[PDB]
Order: sequence, then structure tokens, then C-alpha cells
Amino acid sequence: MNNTDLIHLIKHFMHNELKAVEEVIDSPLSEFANLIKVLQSCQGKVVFIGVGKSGIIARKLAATFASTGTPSFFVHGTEAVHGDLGMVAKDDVVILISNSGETAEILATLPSLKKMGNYLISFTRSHHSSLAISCDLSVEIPVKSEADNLGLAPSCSSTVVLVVGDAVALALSELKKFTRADFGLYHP
Amino acid sequence: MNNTDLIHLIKHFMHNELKAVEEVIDSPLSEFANLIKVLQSCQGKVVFIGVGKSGIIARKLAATFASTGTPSFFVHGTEAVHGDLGMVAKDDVVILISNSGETAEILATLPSLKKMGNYLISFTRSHHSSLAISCDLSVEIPVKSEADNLGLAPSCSSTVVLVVGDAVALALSELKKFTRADFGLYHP
Amino acid sequence: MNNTDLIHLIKHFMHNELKAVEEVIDSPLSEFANLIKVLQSCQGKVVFIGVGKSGIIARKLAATFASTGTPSFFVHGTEAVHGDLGMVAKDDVVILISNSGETAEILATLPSLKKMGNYLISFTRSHHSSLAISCDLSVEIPVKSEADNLGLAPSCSSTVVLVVGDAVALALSELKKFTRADFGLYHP
Amino acid sequence: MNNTDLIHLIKHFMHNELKAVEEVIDSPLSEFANLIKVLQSCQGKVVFIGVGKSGIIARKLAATFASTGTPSFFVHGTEAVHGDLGMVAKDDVVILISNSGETAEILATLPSLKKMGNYLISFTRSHHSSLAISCDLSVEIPVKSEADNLGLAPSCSSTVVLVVGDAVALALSELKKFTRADFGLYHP
Repeated sequence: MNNTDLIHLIKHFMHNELKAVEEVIDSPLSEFANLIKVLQSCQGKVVFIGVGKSGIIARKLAATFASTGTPSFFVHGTEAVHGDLGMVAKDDVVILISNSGETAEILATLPSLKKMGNYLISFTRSHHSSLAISCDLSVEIPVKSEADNLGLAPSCSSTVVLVVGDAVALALSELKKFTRADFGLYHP
Repeated sequence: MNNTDLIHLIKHFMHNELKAVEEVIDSPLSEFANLIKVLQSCQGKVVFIGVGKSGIIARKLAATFASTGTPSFFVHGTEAVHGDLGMVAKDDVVILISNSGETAEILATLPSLKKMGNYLISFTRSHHSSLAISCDLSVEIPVKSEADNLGLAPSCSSTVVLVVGDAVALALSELKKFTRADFGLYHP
Repeated sequence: MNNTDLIHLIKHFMHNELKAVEEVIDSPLSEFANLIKVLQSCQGKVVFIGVGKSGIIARKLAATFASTGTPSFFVHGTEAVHGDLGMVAKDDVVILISNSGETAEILATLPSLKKMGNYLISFTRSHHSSLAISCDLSVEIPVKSEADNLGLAPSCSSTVVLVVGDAVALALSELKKFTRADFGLYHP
Repeated sequence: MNNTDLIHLIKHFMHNELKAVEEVIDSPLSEFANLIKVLQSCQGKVVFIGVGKSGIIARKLAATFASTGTPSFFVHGTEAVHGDLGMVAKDDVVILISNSGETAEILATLPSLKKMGNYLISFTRSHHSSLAISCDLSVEIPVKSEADNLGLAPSCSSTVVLVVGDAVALALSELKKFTRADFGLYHP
């Protein structure tokens, strides 16, 4: 493939990700106002749980939340059922990330988290998913297709969740009057 | 803040990220053809090195490369200088991610990596940065501003690097004729 | 080297680690009673901070604490100064692990943690170290030599810290009357 | 509990870990000579796979191997079946760590790894375990009991695996004539 065609191939995949993000910005985002309220009410930490590519995005979001004034950390969904559920305490709010909302590792956390009683938020592509139905607050972040020809590799979905989560973090930060000095305290 | 204003605030941050991605898709991406060639020539693993938010994106990109047929793994930039440079062997190609190209932890890897002799690629916002000048192939991914009012929190920059890296992965994958069956082997 | 000599070489390194652990069990452990008291008083999470090999042991200890009824999580020492200090909130107690007590990344956390006001505990080989002197409670875990001929590779030191930390976790667990049913809740 | 009794309680758990290590040093370690030979023959990377507490020890061992001259990295057992199996290439040797040798996440890697053809080594408590029987080389590291009263928390088992793995790393390092200068290259 010549250089101009290689460049056009790269831009094609980028453009597929851009379109997925546009789709979300153009949607009503009705449950987001409730999402902000629940997160503002959190007296503990916002605990993000995920596995696979969603799990790496969940790690970035926990870091971004914390660095911008919303105490947060990540628990890997497998490690959760090997003891790390002990990291979650009564005042913590839990955000579980799964694009399908069927990921077996994430569903496996739910019987314990129901017993523990924490408020559960899901980020998935469908309010009808198993995970979304089991949570207290389902946030639907629809994603039509992944960027590859067979639609198999998380690319549109992981990017959309990252953009949505970053914006939620920055809104919480602005609303709580987080300052340059507070940013400097955590990033010296 | 009422519900419609909270929603508009969230969409504002999302839109700032969208614009940064658009800026990159609209640019020439001249060095990308060379980037693809170097990565296709790799007989070892593509080793991604980063710290902070770039480092979490570098972890996602290594996973995406591997899952789509380009053997790759992540080495945290601090851990690298505590021994993990031993993970990098002669045939490995190294991609070092730093938005400023001045991150002290990333620069600290360079005297050893020069002695080790591996081909070094940087992803930074400026060909003039310290990191870009020390690498064999500098890839410039400019980012005008972060999405927050003070421009302090990686949001536009981490998202742009993610989109660019995903597209590079998917192009390498398509070019090497990676199949549904190969995807299934690594994702059973 | 023949098989019997290879086996004796492996046992030699194992034996060097065993001796370092014995040295600690034979010591007074005077400050451990105070350590238990501080950890029992924690109303938040026990936050472990480390980098390099100490950092991986710190990750294991945070998991072991949590799985046995003491809410705890790990913050990497570099990531801490890139924003993750925002994970630590007023009621959290911090354990910083550094064998020398001079590790630059760990010392770099201290000006912010002093401003944030949390009670700081160090695990180091010397009460005279920079880290130990800056903390509220210094726990000295002396280690004479690493297991390799040049004494360079953390082996005796990382193992000793692991054994000491596991025992502290299991004592807190027994003292708080942690049950089989609670273990099952976090490990379903 | 008074101070002298708290100290004796801590030393009791430490002593339980010490005894488990002694049990192993006193055993024949027959398959270790073969283990060294296979690891010396590796032309690629030694890839450690684990989850839970074994997985954190597997992360420490990969780092220790690399820092002492045996290129190695860690792949989490869950992430492996979400794509990270793509990190393992034909010349890589795989060490899978599971104390029971029945851990579901670790067994789930095996159909793909059999198709991929890599030489598989297991570290488990029993040659009869599912994992041990599926591997090319089973290394049995027996552990009678964990250190807690109910024998539930990995403590003796994770410590024994750490000591055994450190010694294997240091033996490979000595045998290949790894130097102070090479240590300094990876740890500058």
C-alpha cells in the first residue's frame, strides 16, 4: 500500500471512532443529571470495576476522577472476587463498566455487592443488559459498531466510555469548585 | 445547576475532546507511513512505555496491539529504571508516550535504551521536545488545550493518543491479514 | 553444573531468604504493638504506597489486608505525584514502603502528604532513613544483605516485608473477629 | 490484648510462613534441574500468568527475572482470555502459577495456549492438579496449610512461591554470568 493510501486507512479508523463519539454527544443523555447527583452525594470513594479493555479505561477514569477532586480508585473485576471486594466499604459508590453488560467477570461481582449494599452504577451499551438491570442506576452509552471490519476490537466503545467519563469527572470538578492549588497538591 | 444546564456542561467537555480528535484527523500525519513500516519490520514485541495518564493509555494500546495480531506489552516508565528495562530485548521496538515530551520519568529511561540499541519511537505534542529529539522516529500528535478551564487535566491529550494508537493497531492488523479465527484464539 | 549442584544452588538462595526472615522473628518488634493500634483506629482505608519490588509487595499487602477485613488499596508512588494523591482522603492512613527509606519517588510524595495531614507509617530498614524520619510511625525491618552474590536484587528484603505485612494483616483480622462468612463474601 | 501478647501473635503468623518455606528447602526439588534447563533454553521471554494473590507474586517474579538478566513479563490470567494471549509469541515459555492448580481463570487459558504450542510450566501444590497435568513441566511446591486459623488466606503459599521463584531467578542469573554492569544498565 503506498503512503497516501496508508494515511487514508489510518484516518478511516480514526473517523469511525470520531463518529461514535458524535453519536453520543447528539443523544439526550437523560440519566446524566441523576448520575452527577449520585456522585456528588458520595461520602466515600467512587470505585470503578472493569476487566479487559473497559477495565483499562476504568483505571484511567478512576485516576482522572481522583486528580480532579473526586476520591476514586480501580478494582479489577476478577481480583474483586479473589478478595478485593474487601476494598469497597459502606459509603463507597461503585461504577461497573461493561460494553455488552453481559461480561461474566463483572456479573460475578454482583451477588456480593448486593449483600454489601452499595449503590451500583453501570456504564453499558443497553439498559436491557444483565448488568444494567442489576444496578441501581443504569447509564446507557450506545455504540453501534467497533472500528475494525469485523467489529470485534474495542475501539469505538472504549473511546466513547473514556470521553463520557472524562466529561463526568470535569463536570463534578467544576461543580465542586476544584482549584489550581488543589490540582497542584495532587500533581506537585 | 438545573438538569438541562448539567447536560450542556457534560456535552461541552465531550465536545472539547471531539474537536481535538478532529484537529488530528484534519492534519497531514506525514510520519505515519514511516511509523507503519517500522512497526511491520518488528521481529520482537512493540514495548509501550509511559507514566501517569499517558501510561494508562499506553497500557490500553499495548493490549489492543496484541489482541489484533501485533505482539506488544507495557512497561511502566518508573518500573523501567527499577529493573524492568530487562524486559526489552534486541529485536523489540519501543514506543515512549509523553504529551509534553519532557516527562522526567520517561527521559530517565533514555541513557539505558541508547546503550541497549533498540529503535525508539516517541508520541509527543512536539518534534522539538527532549523525548522526540532523542528518539529514532518522532510522531507529533499536537494537542492545543486540555478540556478543563485551566487546561491542566489530561483529557484531550489522552483521548487523542488513544484514537491515534487504536487506528495504527487496526491498520497493522488489516495489513497483515489478521482473521476472525486469530481474534478468537486470543479472545476465546 | 550437574543436577545435584543446581539443586544446592537453588536451596542456597532460598536459605538466604529464610535466614533474613528468622532475623526478624528473633528481633523485639517493639513498635508493632503501636502499629496495630494505629491500624485498628483507621476509620478510612489503609493506603499502601511503593515503587519497584517494594511496590509489588505493597500491592500484595493491600490485597491481603482487604481480603481479611481491613479496607486497603495500593497507590503507586509515581502515579501518586501524577494525581493519584487525590485517592487519599482525610480518614485514610498511609503506609509507605521503601527498603532503603531513600527512594526518590517515595520521598517526592511527602510534601503533599504533610499538607494533606494523614497519619504516615513507614516500613524501611532504618529508623534513621529520610522516609522514616518524615513519618509519624517508623517501623524498622532490618535486612542485612540481599540473596545474590553482589547484594543488588531485592529478594531477602521483599520477602521479609511480605512476611511481616501478612502477619500484621492476619493479626488485625483475628483481633476484629473476621469470620469464614466474611471471607466468603469477598471471595465468592 | 497487651503488647507482649500482640507481638507473640504477629510472630506466630510469621513463624507459620517460615515453617512452610523450611518444608520446601528440606524437600528433594527433583524437577528443578529440568526447570533450569528449560528456562536457559528460552529464546524469547518467560511469560508469567496468574490471578489473585498468585498473580501479584507472578508480577514480582517476572520483574525479578528481567532485572537479573532473564527477559520476562507478566500477563494477568483474565486479561489473557480478553486478548492478551496475543502477547505470547512462538519462542516464549509460559509459567502458570496456581496454588490449587484448579483456578478457573488459569485453566481457561489452556485450550488457546495448546493451539499456540508454547512450552507450558506450572507452579502448583500438586502434580495431580488439572493445571499440572495439562502442562509440559509440572513443578510441585507443596503447602500444607495457610497461616490463618481457617487456612483461607494465601500467606504460606504466596510466600513459598515467591522464595522459590526468586531462587530460580538468581540461579539463572549466576549461571549466565550476569554482571554488576548489566544490573546497572537496567537499574540506572
